[PDB]
Amino acid sequence: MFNNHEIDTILSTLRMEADPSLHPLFEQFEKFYEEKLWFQLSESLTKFFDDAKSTPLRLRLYDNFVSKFYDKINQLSVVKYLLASLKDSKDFDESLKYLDDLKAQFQELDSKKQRNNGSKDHGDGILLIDSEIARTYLLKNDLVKARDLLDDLEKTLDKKDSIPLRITNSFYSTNSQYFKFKNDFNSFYYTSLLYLSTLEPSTSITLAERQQLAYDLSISALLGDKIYNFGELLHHPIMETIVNDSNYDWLFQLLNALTVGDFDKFDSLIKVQISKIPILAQHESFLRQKICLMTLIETVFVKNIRMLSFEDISKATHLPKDNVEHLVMRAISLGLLKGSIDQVNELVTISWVQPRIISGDQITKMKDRLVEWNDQVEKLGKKMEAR
Amino acid sequence: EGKIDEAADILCELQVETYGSMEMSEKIQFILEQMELSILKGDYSQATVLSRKILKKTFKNPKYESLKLEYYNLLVKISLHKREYLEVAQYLQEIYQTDAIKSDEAKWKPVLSHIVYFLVLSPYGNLQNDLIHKIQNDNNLKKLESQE
Repeated sequence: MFNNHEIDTILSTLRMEADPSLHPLFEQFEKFYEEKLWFQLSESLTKFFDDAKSTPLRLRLYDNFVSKFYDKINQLSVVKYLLASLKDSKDFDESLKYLDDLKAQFQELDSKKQRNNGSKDHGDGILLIDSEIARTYLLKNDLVKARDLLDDLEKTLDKKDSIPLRITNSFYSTNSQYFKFKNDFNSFYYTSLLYLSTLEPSTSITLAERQQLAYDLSISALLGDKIYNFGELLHHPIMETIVNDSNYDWLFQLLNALTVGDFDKFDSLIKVQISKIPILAQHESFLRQKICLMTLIETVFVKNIRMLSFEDISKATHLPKDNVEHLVMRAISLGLLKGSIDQVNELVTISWVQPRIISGDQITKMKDRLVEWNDQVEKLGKKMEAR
Repeated sequence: EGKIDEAADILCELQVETYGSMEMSEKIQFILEQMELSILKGDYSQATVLSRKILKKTFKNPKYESLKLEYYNLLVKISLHKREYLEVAQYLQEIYQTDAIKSDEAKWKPVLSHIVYFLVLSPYGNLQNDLIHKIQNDNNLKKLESQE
């Protein structure tokens, strides 16, 4: 419609009297193509608000505005949307060209102040620009080169670092794609979870970004066994910033399956995409032992009891003793168990390894314990006081 | 002619007499002939001592990868006869560093596989811990992945 022209004039005029970045015919094209409230990009503060409801194409049109830009509003603002636009429009060949066009020390430092990176808010070009070259090559091309790019993103991250969330979230997003490709699903599950916690306060709070990241979280948790169980999924959202159904149904069923330990409930939850993958099934047994083990141990623990039999663990898993013998032996190897198995006693004497976290039940019990300890100590104290 | 014993002896007097360290390029060639002669003779020891001295000297000087590799190629033939797998791992570990900078990664990634692989043969390795950590030990090639 006519909002491109209306906003852009009033703001251009109001600041410096000569309209400093606005020019009449650029406006004519953007009006002609669109018919919406938002325009594919705009200029200054208006550009932030106004993003495409279709595809940014007017990125080449914008570059003219970029030479003019600085006088009106600062230079640091430019990369925030324009490099992000290139990533959105899915043109590989042009995305690569512009990072070289703009580059570093040619328009990105004359006398301006450097903060680096600009996923959200804004900073200086350089550390943003590095993240974009590395992202477009990683998807496109060889794995071996995609790693070398990851290393370069890593050395730059360490050198220069900032107090906003923007840098951290950029490091996380770039690396995650690589893991997704690999059969190293366990590492992917660690990575995606870190990104989740950074993401929700600030930086990329668009629903799209939550929805893709959540889907990756669910697939990876099932493939992995890398970090605890389904407590991590409760605390952070992948089914209540977004849909509770359509491949997040699988989560609620995963919770029922782990406690119960039914193989059939594991079989039914998985649908063809997640299931085909060779990786998951082994790692299903690992998650089941860890959860079951945590439940028996809490129960017995009330002073210092940590003795649980073969019979308790065999029962829990729903596997005979011999399968369990081999299975625990694999699980201790990893160090998910730091007890020890005495074969001919038929008792497992366990030295704590459990995380013990997420409280509601545990606090009531803790409170009871804190009080008891305080009494025990108090008597000791009394005796000293006496002589 | 087949005068192994006589060639080895004439070489032994020469290298010490000519050179303390004045010219390496010439010294190294003479040393190379000795090493070859030493394997055949069964006299394991004289070569081992010579290889160790020359290696230190070259590393300290301007470095050249080629020179080194030539010491090593001879050494392993002696090492098979004895059988110290630990010994080959170490000697190869220091040449891995020279390979790192100089030489392309097609030579390099098999060398990495080879050092960890000597350490499999022997019981334990202190040395192995250092190698397993590297990030080029768990990507790339088939052979690297199989080894990790």
